[PDB]
Amino acid sequence: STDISTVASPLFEGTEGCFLLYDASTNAEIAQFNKAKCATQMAPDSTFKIALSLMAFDAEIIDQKTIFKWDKTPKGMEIWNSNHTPKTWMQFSVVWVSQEITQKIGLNKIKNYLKDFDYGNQDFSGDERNNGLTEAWLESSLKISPEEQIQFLRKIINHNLPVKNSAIENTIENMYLQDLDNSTKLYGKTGAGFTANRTLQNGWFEGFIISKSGHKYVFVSALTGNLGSNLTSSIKAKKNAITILNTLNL
Amino acid sequence: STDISTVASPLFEGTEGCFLLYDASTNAEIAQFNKAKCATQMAPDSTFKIALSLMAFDAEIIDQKTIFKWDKTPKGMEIWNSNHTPKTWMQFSVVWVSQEITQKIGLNKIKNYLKDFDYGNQDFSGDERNNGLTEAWLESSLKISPEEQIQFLRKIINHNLPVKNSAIENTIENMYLQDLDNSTKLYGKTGAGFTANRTLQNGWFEGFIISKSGHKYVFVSALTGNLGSNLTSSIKAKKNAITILNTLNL
Repeated sequence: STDISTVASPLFEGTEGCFLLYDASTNAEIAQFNKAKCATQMAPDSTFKIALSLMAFDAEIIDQKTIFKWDKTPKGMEIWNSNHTPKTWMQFSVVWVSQEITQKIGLNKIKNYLKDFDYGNQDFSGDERNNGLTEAWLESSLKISPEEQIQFLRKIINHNLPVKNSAIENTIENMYLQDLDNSTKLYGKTGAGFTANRTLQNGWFEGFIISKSGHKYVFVSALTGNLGSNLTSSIKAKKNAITILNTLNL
Repeated sequence: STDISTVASPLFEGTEGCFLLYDASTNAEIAQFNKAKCATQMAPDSTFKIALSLMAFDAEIIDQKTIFKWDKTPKGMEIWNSNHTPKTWMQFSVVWVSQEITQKIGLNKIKNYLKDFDYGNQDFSGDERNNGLTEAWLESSLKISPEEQIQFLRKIINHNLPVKNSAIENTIENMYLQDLDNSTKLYGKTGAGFTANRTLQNGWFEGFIISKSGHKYVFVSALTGNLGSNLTSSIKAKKNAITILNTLNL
């Protein structure tokens, strides 16, 4: 695992950052930054939509033609106040869609999926408000580390999970974002939130990259730090990931 | 037409009652009782929710999935002290939901809908207290007669109103109550209140009936009288309507 601190350190200055890049098929570490932070678990926040998408498609509760209907009540973010699809649900981190999905699947089935995915601490208890089904993955009980997310991403693209193959590929397709400088394809998902009872912000940007040659890799960019009252932790994590990926020219 | 005094008289004894049944499509009068009372305008009270439902769905401020959140303060009736849906709003005559809707739509828009609906005296000025927006339809400024309500109901089911077709059908669906003795389907809404500055009670029960053959009709059962301090005018109007409709066997 080539240490890329020389390029990553300036990008993460002012925060506790981490970056990991692994080969999809062999699990060989290609590049890393601040392994200590990489082993620390924290709320997955919206990156949990990757797992929820797998569950929703596998359970056959949604398909690519599904249209989630807005209930006309303000959700807190204007882009959330409209109808969505499985694709835009991921793109805009539409929490209310996730909540409709968890309610349909049920707590028991979610717990079973968490074991299948070996998802971090697998704690979906939430906060005594019994709000697990609606917020367990949002700066709540559920926690997972960047290292653990890497392995989860590997199992997905390698099809080493007990779920429909189509559930996996439909989820990956819905994560497509853009092509990098050298044409490498980028598929990813952001996640962000404020640490409970503190001012700190946590941020994630993780996913897959497919080189023009066809070689596949998985990556995770994460950080925790004081970035003010505006949630920009995932914007920063994503920007840093793209900068690093283009520099590595993989 | 058809005078049904023989059956209606005892049912309305002790009050000034009225009953009207018209063919939806042709406007032919099928049955009637005490036309003098039928031509008298009075506050629509909760039957106004039929109009508000049309406005809310047409303006797209509510969806069948919408959940109205109780503000946690005592409302006067225990069934109102809970969260509601567009269906239970009608079912339990939840006034606070109507008030949230009128404030969202705004006075100017309400005035335009009143013209579109040719709704009685169209007076939404209320009481001084500048409370028209939240109380005009409750034994206040707004008045409409049973004959006028019949024509409004006809325009609804015949889709002769300048509003979305879905707004009309969603409203009718939310008015469904039960099937009558011969399988005819009953859709309706109650309304009741005390006459301002008097001891009298006004009551309404109106809506649509769809025979098993598919033939549609509109009806209105209304009354005004001294029934004590317990508001039972709409309970009586509804009971009388169902008794009459079953006897007519339509």
